[PDB]
Amino acid sequence: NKSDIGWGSQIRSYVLDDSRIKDLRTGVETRNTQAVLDGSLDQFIEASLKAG
Amino acid sequence: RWAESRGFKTEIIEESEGEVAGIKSVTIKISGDYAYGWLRTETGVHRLVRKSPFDSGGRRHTSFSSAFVYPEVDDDIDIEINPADLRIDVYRTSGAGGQHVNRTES
RNA sequence: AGGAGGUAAAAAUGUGAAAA
RNA sequence: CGCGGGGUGGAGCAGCCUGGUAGCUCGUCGGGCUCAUAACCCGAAGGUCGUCGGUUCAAAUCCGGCCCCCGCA
RNA sequence: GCUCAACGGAUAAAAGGUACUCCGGGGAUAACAGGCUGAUACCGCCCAAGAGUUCAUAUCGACGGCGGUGUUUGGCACCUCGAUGUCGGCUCAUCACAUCCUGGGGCUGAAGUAGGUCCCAAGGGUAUGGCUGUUCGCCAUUUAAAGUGGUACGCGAGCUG
RNA sequence: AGCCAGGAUGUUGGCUUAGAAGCAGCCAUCAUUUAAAGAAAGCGUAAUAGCUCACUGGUCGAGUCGGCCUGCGCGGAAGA
RNA sequence: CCAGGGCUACACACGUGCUACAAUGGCGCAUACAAAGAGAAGCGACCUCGCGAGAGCAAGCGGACCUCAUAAAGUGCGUCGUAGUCCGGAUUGGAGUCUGCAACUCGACUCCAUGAAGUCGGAAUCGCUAGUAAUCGUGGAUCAGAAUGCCACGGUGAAUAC
RNA sequence: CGGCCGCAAGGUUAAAACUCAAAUGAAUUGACGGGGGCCCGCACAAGCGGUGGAGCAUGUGGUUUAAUUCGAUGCAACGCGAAGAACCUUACCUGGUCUUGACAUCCACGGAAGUUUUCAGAGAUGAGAAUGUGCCUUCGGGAACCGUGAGACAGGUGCUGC
RNA sequence: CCCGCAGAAGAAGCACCGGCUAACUCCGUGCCAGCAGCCGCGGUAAUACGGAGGGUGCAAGCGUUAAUCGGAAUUACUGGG
Repeated sequence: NKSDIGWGSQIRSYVLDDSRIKDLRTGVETRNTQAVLDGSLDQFIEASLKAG
Repeated sequence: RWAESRGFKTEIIEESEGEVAGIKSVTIKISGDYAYGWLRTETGVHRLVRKSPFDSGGRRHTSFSSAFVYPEVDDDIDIEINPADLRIDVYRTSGAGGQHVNRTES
């Protein structure tokens, strides 16, 4: 089940070309990347993972 | 850092630093209330797009690492012997000696 | 011009995406 | 439900036997070397010795109870 | 005083194997069988939540308890070591009932039919092969059923090895 | 103790809002009219109606009913 | 838009500087010698008070003139006499001045006391050939207040380049 | 694979399935070489003084945190932006507030503006008691100035130096 | 085959649009969903992915797939090393 390691599952794309975080499972977009790297993970479960 | 905000202590379990830098495989022990339930959903593989310094021609090369979450809790095997089986067979087996014996073995 | 003698032990490696 | 080996840096072996006084290898931290790493070189913290007790100016040490593993039955 | 491994010390100098074995003895002492016993095994009852849709008395039944039979393994050495001389198969059986079938009945969550469970009953019947040295056991194909045990783990002065 | 009747008015009792009506499910465990009836065990029980025991009178009307201390017995008790 | 706080947080490592580990030196008294700069809601005589930072009166100058401004090393002499010492100086308690609404987090400076590390630095590594290295002192910009940071000048003044 | 040959090892003859859109030859311009010749430079050689060893100053990482803004981050970042963080600065955080706004133009309105100053208040702000009551008049008001209704917008030290 | 009435009334889609190969923009998603015959695009400023409009080619046909040949002088007698 966890075999897809490489270019298979792109759950949360973290880019630095424009510094934008996108969890495509829903589409919770955030332009505040650095804070997400240090705490803003709570928002991913409550919003995106709320419906699953 | 997210776990500290959740009061969970992130106990290190396993790690392996690379020959040049970075860790290859790392696992930790998060202890607390609603730790797994809230992380049971986070078994995804995040995608990283970052400017690469290791590549001399500093260009954005993608990077991948998988986030796997398992409860790790384990309560197992005690006793499974029941009375609905055990066809107990007690049959003999002969042996040896010196003149005329049947040294049996049930 | 013709032609000889003296003259270097060890040092591996760098994944992957850009040219009107 | 007998006899015995052992529990020493994070890991692995002497040091005990004949009572004070624990060395070294790997690892860890950093520096320098190359743009980076390894390697190399230098410096250094880190082990009172599973646990409890007696003896002595002094016990990880000599010995014994409890727990884990191993040899033969 | 070295000195008595066994410490009244066979001289203070001393290990093993024997299945050709041999001799002298023992059922004073073992293995098979019988005997006393019945821990264990086996079977049968008592109290009784729970499981089971609801309800424990359709069934099973934990927690524990009370007895029986003498078929498992054992316990003790009573009988035999101037012999009880062998496991299985073959042939031939015979008894018990705690019944595999067939018969007669009770209950049901037994509609019908087919089953499950319990009581009475021994009259008669209760497979053929593959594999194994086999009992047991697994498989194949049946059958109404392919019963559980005792009878020196029946039977070798009947056969085989 | 058998027998002949009664065994009820609100209570279609709250209900965790289509529900269990003495009765798989938890409860206060009612005030009443009375020679009289516990809002409670079993049956069909999803819930009914209904059949019972508590309880109340008429008949049989003498020893009766519930227990205890003990003797002797039955079942439990099935093998070649 | 605004008060307060942080940017100065601290079990750690590294880069970049000031001063020493002493006696070619420290302490004390007397004392000679500079260039370049800044000045007004500014720099500040002289003088007065004190151990000091500074307080007060306040001419001169919006400037080769006035002020900042006493240059410091060094020299003569005396003391200490090779120590963790009178070399060195952080930390720390207390009492002050400056600017500012305000000095606590969080300033500079001063006075008294205290007074360690450090006894010339490992592997390794950096700058320099000229009035350069090394070394002492001064001014300015920045600035309400306040640097060892930066810019600039002056004093002293080598060796080696086979 | 088969045939043949050979004592064996193997040799000889000789495909395909499949996979990619390249493989390859000479040569050209640079780059690079523990290739070479020559030359240059504190590269090293010859000396001198430092760093790392110590106290402290300052920056960053790390850690921490409400934030301890952000950027620079081999040579050519790290006494750097910052020619200087107690408020300010400040782009940060928390709290409290205004929200066509702090800066600015157009449509429409009243009022000289301003000022002494009080209460609540940390401040931002709200609500006042009054003095004053001005340049000029298309005189139902042109204009420095304050506030206000509202439609256009303003502002952005928010991101992107790929 | 011819004559009469009739409402334009009953009668238009397919492929492609970076280059090869005639012909374009915007928006949505961002090496994800997808495209393709080939070279290669999609990695937050896509003439190529999807939709909308427009345009190009063909036209009751239009694409796609399969197959033979030429292109292939890459089996060369013609006509190669």
